[PDB]
Amino acid sequence: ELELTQSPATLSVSPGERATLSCRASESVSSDLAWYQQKPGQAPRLLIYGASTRATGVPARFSGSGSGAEFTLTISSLQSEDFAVYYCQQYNNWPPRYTFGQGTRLEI
Amino acid sequence: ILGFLGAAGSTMGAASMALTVQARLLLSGIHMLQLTVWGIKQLQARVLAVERYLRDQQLLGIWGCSGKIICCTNVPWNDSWSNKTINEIWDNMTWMQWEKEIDNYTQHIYTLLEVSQIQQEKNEQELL
Amino acid sequence: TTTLFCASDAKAYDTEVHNVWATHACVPTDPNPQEIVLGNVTENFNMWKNNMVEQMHEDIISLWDQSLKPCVKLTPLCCNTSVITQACPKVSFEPIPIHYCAPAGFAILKCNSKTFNGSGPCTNVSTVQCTHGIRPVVSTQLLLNGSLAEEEIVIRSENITDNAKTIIVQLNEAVEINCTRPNNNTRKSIHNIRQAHCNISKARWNETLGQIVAKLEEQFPNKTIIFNHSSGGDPEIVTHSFNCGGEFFYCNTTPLFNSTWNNTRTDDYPTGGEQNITLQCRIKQIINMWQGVGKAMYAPPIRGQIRCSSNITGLLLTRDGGRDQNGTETFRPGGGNMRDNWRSELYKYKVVKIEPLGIAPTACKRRV
Amino acid sequence: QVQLLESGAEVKKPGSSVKVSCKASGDTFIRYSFTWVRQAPGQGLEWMGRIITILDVAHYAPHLQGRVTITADKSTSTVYLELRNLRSDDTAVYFCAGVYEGEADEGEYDNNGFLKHWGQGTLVTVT
Amino acid sequence: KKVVLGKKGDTVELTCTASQKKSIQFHWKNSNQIKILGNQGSFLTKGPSKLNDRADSRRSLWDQGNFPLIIKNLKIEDSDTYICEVEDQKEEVQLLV
Ligand SMILES: *[C@@H]1O[C@H](CO)[C@@H](O[C@@H]2O[C@H](CO)[C@@H](O[C@@H]3O[C@H](CO)[C@@H](O)[C@H](O[C@H]4O[C@H](CO)[C@@H](O)[C@H](O)[C@@H]4O[C@H]4O[C@H](CO)[C@@H](O)[C@H](O)[C@@H]4O)[C@@H]3O)[C@H](O)[C@H]2NC(C)=O)[C@H](O)[C@H]1NC(C)=O
Ligand SMILES: *[C@@H]1O[C@H](CO)[C@@H](O[C@@H]2O[C@H](CO)[C@@H](O)[C@H](O)[C@H]2NC(C)=O)[C@H](O)[C@H]1NC(C)=O
Ligand SMILES: *[C@@H]1O[C@H](CO)[C@@H](O[C@@H]2O[C@H](CO)[C@@H](O)[C@H](O)[C@H]2NC(C)=O)[C@H](O)[C@H]1NC(C)=O
Ligand SMILES: *[C@@H]1O[C@H](CO)[C@@H](O[C@@H]2O[C@H](CO)[C@@H](O)[C@H](O)[C@H]2NC(C)=O)[C@H](O)[C@H]1NC(C)=O
Ligand SMILES: *[C@@H]1O[C@H](CO)[C@@H](O[C@@H]2O[C@H](CO)[C@@H](O)[C@H](O)[C@H]2NC(C)=O)[C@H](O)[C@H]1NC(C)=O
Ligand SMILES: *[C@@H]1O[C@H](CO)[C@@H](O[C@@H]2O[C@H](CO)[C@@H](O)[C@H](O)[C@H]2NC(C)=O)[C@H](O)[C@H]1NC(C)=O
Ligand SMILES: *[C@@H]1O[C@H](CO)[C@@H](O[C@@H]2O[C@H](CO)[C@@H](O)[C@H](O)[C@H]2NC(C)=O)[C@H](O)[C@H]1NC(C)=O
Ligand SMILES: *[C@@H]1O[C@H](CO)[C@@H](O[C@@H]2O[C@H](CO)[C@@H](O)[C@H](O)[C@H]2NC(C)=O)[C@H](O)[C@H]1NC(C)=O
Ligand SMILES: *[C@@H]1O[C@H](CO)[C@@H](O[C@@H]2O[C@H](CO)[C@@H](O)[C@H](O)[C@H]2NC(C)=O)[C@H](O)[C@H]1NC(C)=O
Ligand SMILES: *[C@@H]1O[C@H](CO)[C@@H](O)[C@H](O)[C@H]1NC(C)=O
Ligand SMILES: *[C@@H]1O[C@H](CO)[C@@H](O)[C@H](O)[C@H]1NC(C)=O
Ligand SMILES: *[C@@H]1O[C@H](CO)[C@@H](O)[C@H](O)[C@H]1NC(C)=O
Repeated sequence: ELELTQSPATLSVSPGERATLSCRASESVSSDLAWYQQKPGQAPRLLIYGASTRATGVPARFSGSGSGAEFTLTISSLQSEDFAVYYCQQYNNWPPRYTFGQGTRLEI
Repeated sequence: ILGFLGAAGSTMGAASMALTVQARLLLSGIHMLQLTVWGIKQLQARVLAVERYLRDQQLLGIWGCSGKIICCTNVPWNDSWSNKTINEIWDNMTWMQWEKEIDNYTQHIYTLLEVSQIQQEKNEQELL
Repeated sequence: TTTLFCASDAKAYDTEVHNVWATHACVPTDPNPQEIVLGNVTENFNMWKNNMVEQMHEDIISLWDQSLKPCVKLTPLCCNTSVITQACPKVSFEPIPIHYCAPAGFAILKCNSKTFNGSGPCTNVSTVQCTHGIRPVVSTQLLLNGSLAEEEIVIRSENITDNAKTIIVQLNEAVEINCTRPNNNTRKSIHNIRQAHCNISKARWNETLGQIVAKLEEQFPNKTIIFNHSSGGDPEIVTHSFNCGGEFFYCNTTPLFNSTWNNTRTDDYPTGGEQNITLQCRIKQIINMWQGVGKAMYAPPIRGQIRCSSNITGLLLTRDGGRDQNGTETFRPGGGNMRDNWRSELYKYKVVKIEPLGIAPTACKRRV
Repeated sequence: QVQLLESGAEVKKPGSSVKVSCKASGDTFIRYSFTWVRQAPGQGLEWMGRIITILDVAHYAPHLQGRVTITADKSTSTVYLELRNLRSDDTAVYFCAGVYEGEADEGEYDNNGFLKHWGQGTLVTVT
Repeated sequence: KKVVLGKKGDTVELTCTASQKKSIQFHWKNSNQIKILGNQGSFLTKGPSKLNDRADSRRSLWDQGNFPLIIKNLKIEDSDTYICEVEDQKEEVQLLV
């Protein structure tokens, strides 16, 4: 069925650098992606809505795009508070089925 | 075969006269689905009209009227059915109006016609 | 009673709902139907008891269930609730006229009297195999794209004085109503998109209402005619309901019905010179079904431009009790269901069969 | 803007059921749809299911269809998750998340998949 | 007729029935023939009565031939004769508050 394959989840990046994250689908997905930022002990807050829309209260640093089965996220001028586990989720199926991602960590 | 549809609205008397006139003149000699779907439906309509006609022509044998359009009887009018005169009903009424006037007596009459036919057939066979 | 068959000018290649349905449901129309005008024939046509209506109703439901599939369909059953979930593709949806035709051995009588209001003797009767085509439009308050009266607006109430029945007045003139979406206006609410606007010529509306009140005044000669909005009820009745494509629209008709004519004059419109009565409309995802009791949800709106172009051809008006009124009658547009919409279209036709065997007394005797 | 609040922690014997909940507050309950997520150790944000509050309808992940019931109490703005036939495999932090559906009350519900208002997470274990 | 008495702001279930379980159109009217509540196909409609803000009906029972008028928050002024119009027959119940 629909599955989500992410990047290695060990992304070595310095603060101030632009991190690149990815989200690959096993099946085509429309702009039905949600990108989340998980910190230990924290809610996995939504930062990008619908593959590309800032979800509100989200820095411009955090942005992305995509279509079909290939989507990406980049984080410009990465801050230390952004070294979170990122998730990509997909809700394009109906009756609902959610691809909930795997989780990628930025490292240094 | 119901060429009498155009007679609707005429009186019973008038309808009879019209047929006699016509009878004398006739006797004396005086885009593909749109075509084939309807071709079949028109033939079905015409074949059915023939079949109902033949059926009725034989069903009427039970009253001794087989093979006829008009058949005369040996059962009198009882006047309970209707007390109008012959001219009143034949000249001032259409067939539909007439049928409505007596549509609750048809089974009575049909029964009587069957019965008199049976007795007549019996009488002939007894005499022979 | 027999079952009529349908015919339509189906195209069957545009993958539209009505053409797809018609492809297998209906036959081609008759390219050369005949009509026989009868002479001195009077026939009683009772539009309220015309069984053709129920047959039309069943075919339309099948068309809808085979096409506009909701994401969620809720059917109460007595009293639990059964939920059906389906794929929710959008489909093209534009009505095609459908003709009904008699099976072999049957014929349809047509009432050709332009002044006949129904429920009684029609003095001009002709016979056909097929009716004209009727567009299966589903709507409330203002019925759309129907036939027009030959000369005058006609009230066809079963009973003018009952107050539990509709007026279903048909018009002798269509009034265009143009409903459009504010294309490319994308705005979202937070913790809009679903909007449309309908424009009605005010001149046509004014003329139409003046003529309608004149007829209502004839029925109610000592009273003022006042119009109002609904008293409450389900949104499908309170507002005007229609659909185009997969979109279900609800329009606020209040601007059309706040007048009071008495001396055939209201000044309800201040000669506003706007020339347009405009309605505020919304597009909904969760609607009440018209198909018996139940509720259904459809997928969210199409991202581009949506337009509807319709002919107002009649009003499913109702009237208040009137028992406690003094010199005034109140009318309200809220109302209608689907059977009423078809009665307003099928009133002209009746299906009968000839029974060729009859009896009459005469002067002949059979020889025995 | 629902200040979705988490419930307490639980421990059950395997084969047992657990019922947990979240309280929505500060807005109309009916205008938010809710889903449940299970953050099992070492896993991602596993989806359990979804509930629609305007239409009392719910959908579940296939592996949980015979094990999970999601319901709601419209009068207490409470979202509930009931999981049966518990296994050690189900040890996880469980939580709700809300989705805003503007004007759902009037029939304008969108049924979006964007989870913005999250509970805090409650640990459920077995023993 | 049937007579039902309630008190103050409580609720009453007044009923009409049919032998024909087909959701056949019916209406409720007060003693002055003012429409209160009725059915138009699948949809519920209300009349301009004092009860529009109080009246409802069990829609789920319409196909069972049961067409009740349920009035919440009764007012003393609501005491009246209520008339059922179902199919052709009429039935009556008096409501006292
Ligand atoms: C009364 O009768 C009149 C006619 O006699 C009916 O009016 C017709 O209503 C239909 C309703 O759709 C309307 O059809 C549209 O015509 C447009 C003309 O070019 C088409 O372009 C349009 O097709 C698009 O929209 C459809 C909406 O469902 C899609 O299904 C379809 O695939 C097309 O969609 C593409 O384009 C849109 C553009 O925004 C895009 O967003 C989509 O993603 C996709 O790319 C329809 O065919 C007719 O034109 C109307 N006729 C007239 C004269 O206006 C009227 O509705 C009847 N009244 C009632 C109540 O039924
Ligand atoms: C019944 O009404 C029809 C409809 O008008 C009349 O027949 C039509 O009359 C118009 C007049 O211009 C002709 O153009 C049509 O061709 C006629 N139609 C047919 C089928 O003949 C009809 O004559 C009226 N009949 C009666 C008995 O009054
Ligand atoms: C048409 O409407 C009128 C008025 O509503 C009906 O008249 C009422 O009929 C009932 C039958 O018993 C009488 O008790 C009422 O007193 C009548 N009302 C008035 C004002 O006299 C009339 O019966 C309706 N027509 C049909 C066929 O029902
Ligand atoms: C319906 O009529 C209204 C009348 O106001 C139209 O609104 C006007 O549209 C023009 C188009 O450029 C604007 O310049 C005017 O300012 C608008 N008027 C107002 C008061 O805003 C409306 O567009 C019409 N509807 C449609 C579908 O055209
Ligand atoms: C609805 O849209 C149609 C088509 O754009 C309008 O039709 C035009 O109306 C004017 C009025 O005189 C005519 O001159 C034009 O020729 C019509 N256009 C066409 C293509 O025939 C219609 O008026 C609009 N309706 C409303 C209520 O505004
Ligand atoms: C239709 O729109 C009118 C506005 O044009 C709504 O009526 C208004 O309701 C508010 C509520 O307090 C009143 O203050 C306004 O004076 C009302 N305006 C008018 C013109 O009556 C109306 O409720 C809407 N109706 C529907 C069915 O949506
Ligand atoms: C439309 O009907 C409403 C009833 O729903 C009328 O409003 C009432 O008007 C009287 C006049 O004194 C008030 O006492 C009532 O309280 C009003 N009722 C409500 C619910 O507001 C309204 O006036 C009618 N409008 C027209 C144009 O006839
Ligand atoms: C009925 O309602 C409509 C709108 O809800 C009113 O018409 C508009 O009134 C405003 C008031 O300034 C005018 O500017 C508009 O031009 C009017 N519309 C049109 C098309 O002229 C209408 O006056 C109300 N009528 C009554 C009798 O209450
Ligand atoms: C009444 O509403 C109609 C809605 O179409 C107006 O017609 C539009 O007017 C704008 C003005 O620029 C034109 O650009 C549109 O093309 C017109 N629409 C159509 C379909 O032709 C109409 O003008 C309005 N009436 C008045 C007096 O403003
Ligand atoms: C016209 O409508 C009235 C309404 O009561 C009805 O009585 C009358 O008979 C109708 N016309 C005909 C020809 O029946
Ligand atoms: C309707 O148009 C006519 C045209 O002369 C006008 O006299 C009348 O006042 C207008 N409106 C009403 C509601 O009377
Ligand atoms: C409205 O009636 C006119 C009359 O000729 C017709 O041309 C027009 O197409 C009709 N509009 C609709 C929507 O059917």
